[PDB]
Amino acid sequence: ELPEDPRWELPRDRLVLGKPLGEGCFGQVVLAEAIGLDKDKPNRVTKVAVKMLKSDATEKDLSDLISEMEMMKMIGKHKNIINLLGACTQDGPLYVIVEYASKGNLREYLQARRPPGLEEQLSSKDLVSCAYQVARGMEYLASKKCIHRDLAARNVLVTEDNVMKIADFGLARDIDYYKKTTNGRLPVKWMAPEALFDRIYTHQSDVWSFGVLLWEIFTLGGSPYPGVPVEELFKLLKEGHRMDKPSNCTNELYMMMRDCWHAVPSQRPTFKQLVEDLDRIVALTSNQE
Ligand SMILES: CN1CCN(c2ccc3[nH]c(-c4c(N)c5c(F)cccc5[nH]c4=O)nc3c2)CC1
Repeated sequence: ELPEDPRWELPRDRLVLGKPLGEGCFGQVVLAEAIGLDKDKPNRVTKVAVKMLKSDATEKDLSDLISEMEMMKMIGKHKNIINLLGACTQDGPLYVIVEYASKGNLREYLQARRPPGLEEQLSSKDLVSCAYQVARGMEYLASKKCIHRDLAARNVLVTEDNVMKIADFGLARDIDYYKKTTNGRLPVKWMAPEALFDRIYTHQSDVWSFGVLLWEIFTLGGSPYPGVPVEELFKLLKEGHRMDKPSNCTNELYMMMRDCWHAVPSQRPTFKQLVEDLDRIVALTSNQE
């Protein structure tokens, strides 16, 4: 049984469910319509995302979704993170109501806006702006002592207004290195060597992951290290190997990626330094190409 928090509780008759946005088997996300979410108007509908459990859910799977909601309540609001909007915790299945990003993840979005081969296209100032927002989201998360542990283009969602929002920042701590994603990608490729070989996740290991994220932006949703299996990736990290400079990527932004991949975690930039640099770079980057 669950206790009511009146700050966040939404009556169940105010949530009209819809088409599913994602799956697991670890839970499921659906598209929904929340009636009068805001204090005024109680007659306006907001399109939302509803996190819920599957039929084959256990007490562990349930405590995991509670902790996530609980984490989001503590962390607070930012324009560049997926915010918490409400919850249905009484007399039925637990529904954690979060922000809905109509354009999907940042990898899918970037891939769908690639140049023709072989209706909407992003300029140089556009790509750098995506990097700025994600570093803004991550810096707030860092200010609130949150360590993402899986910062990647896949876990950055995009709104109808082209705002970048960090997602799955509140997920349960609980990893199989040989496991691949839905898109058949190995998540170990976003991991800092200290986190991968010593299990030491810090704000510095998330900075490493931001470096893999930039490479994903300026390659327009490119796959890091294609064809490279798990065991061959460890050898690449031990030799001091680094990814190649994307084409249509400045010397300044590649120097940034490489700094993010500094072998020594203490020597890497902070998100507070990355927000500042990208703030300046956007202002100097051309919107004409
Ligand atoms: C063919 N395909 C159909 C579904 N397409 C799609 C489009 C937008 C989408 N937004 C989210 C979504 C979440 N999955 C989500 C989450 F998992 C945790 C927290 C917040 C979230 N907010 C969302 O808005 N899913 C989407 C799927 C992609 C293309």
